[PDB]
This record gives sequence, structure tokens and C-alpha cells, in this order.
Amino acid sequence: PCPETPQERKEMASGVNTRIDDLQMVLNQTEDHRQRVLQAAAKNIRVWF
Amino acid sequence: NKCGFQLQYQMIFSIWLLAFSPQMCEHLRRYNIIPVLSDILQESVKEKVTRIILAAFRNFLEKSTERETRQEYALAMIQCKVLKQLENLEQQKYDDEDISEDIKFLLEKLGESVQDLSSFDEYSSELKSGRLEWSPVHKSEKFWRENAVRLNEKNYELLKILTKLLEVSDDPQVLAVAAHDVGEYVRHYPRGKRVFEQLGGKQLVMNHMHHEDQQVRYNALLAVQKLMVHN
Repeated sequence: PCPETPQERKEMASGVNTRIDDLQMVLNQTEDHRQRVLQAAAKNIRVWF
Repeated sequence: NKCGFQLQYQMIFSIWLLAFSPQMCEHLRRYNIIPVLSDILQESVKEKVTRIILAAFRNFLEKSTERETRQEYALAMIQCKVLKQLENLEQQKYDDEDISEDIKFLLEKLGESVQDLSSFDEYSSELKSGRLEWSPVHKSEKFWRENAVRLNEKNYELLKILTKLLEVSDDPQVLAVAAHDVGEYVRHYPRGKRVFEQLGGKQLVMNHMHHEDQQVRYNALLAVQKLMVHN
């Protein structure tokens, strides 16, 4: 979609910018979580096998 | 004291005999035998020990004087995680029909008690009393799937209570339970994403994501991912 008035444009642009930043933070956190759990797995994967 | 196999069998038999009388079963609850009994059952593999423990569980769950005591025993077993052990034993095959019958009865009673706990009234009472301690309802897939809408009851009173807990509570277990509940609500009812955003739960969950306790942090990350899954 797209805005129909400049007020709507500003509002939705600010909203999408904030949501983008939030999604970037969540992406980084989830990637860090994946890295940590995979490191823990690799620490003992051979012994598990 | 972790005595020998014969001593363990004799003690288990004594407990099973004592459990026959309903009054003794009700009175013994103070000792909380179920945890040690389940630990012994998991650790040991003797067929005699397993049969004695299963028979003791059947006696405890059948001779209980009151449904309240029966529910307490079932909850103790579920928290001790005897359901998985019973399922594994049932998957395993034995000879005597007594063991199979005891396993089936114990599994049926445990499942019925799990459903009773998963009843939405239990969740409402736990939220009212601040009993966010990873109860079976907090993870029951059917409960969240078929009762997430009820979370909006009392003009979103349940959601307001969850938000207040997530904001004020400092107990890591309580915070993690609240975050997991919020994530479950979001996952089971997408329409509630707007309600959560209006309540501000998104900001609180994001803040708790970087909380000191890793146990709370994991639940917060899961809830945040669930909330941000879809626009």
C-alpha cells in the first residue's frame, strides 16, 4: 500500500521505520541465540554421536 | 540412603501396602514420596522394582479419599515427569498382565488430570493468584489453541494482568512464564497482536529480551519472534 495524504505518509513511514529497527534487533538476537545453541551442540556432538 | 536392590524392593512393597488404606495415603502426602519413588523408578531397571512402583502409583491414584488429594498426587507425578516414563514403559513390552494394566491405568489417570489442569479455569485462577510456575496449562497445546480467545475476557483483563506481571515482576520464573504465555496467546490468536501492541506488551517483551536471567531471556526471545512473525 501507499499513503493518500502527507500526514498518512509521515505516520506510516515512521511506523515502518520503527518496525524495521525492531525487526533488525529481533533478527540479531535470534541469530545470536542460534549461534549460542549451535556452539553448545558442537561442543559435545561427537560424544553424543 | 540408596540401599541395595533387595532393600529397595522391600521398601517399595512396604509403601505399596501402606498405600492400600485411604487414610494412610492421605496422611503420607506430607512426606512427598512420589518424587523419590519416581527418581528410583527412572534410575533402576529391575522388573520387580518397576512393578512395585507402578502398583504403588495405582494404589495412590485409586484409593485416594478425595478428588482434591487425587489431583494433588497427579500434579505431583506430572511435575516429576512420570508421564514420559509411563509412556516409555508402555512402549516397552512385559509379560505379566498386571504391569500392563497398572501402566494403562496410571497413564489414563495422568492424562485425565492433565486435561483437568489444562482447563481454562485453572489458567484464570493461576493468573489471578500469580501462579506462573510452568504448570501443564502453560504449555498445553490444546489449551492455548482452543482458549486463547478467552484471554480477552473481562475487557482484556487477562491480558492486562499479563502485562502488569511482565512489567512489575522481578522473579525470573514468573517473568519467563508471563513471556511464554504472551507468546502462546499471540501464536494461537493473530488478532490479538493489535491488542498486545496497544497494551504495550511489545515494548515490555523487547526490554525483557535483554534481561539478566537467561531463562527469562529465552522465553522473551521466543515471544518476540512469535509477535513479530507477521505484520
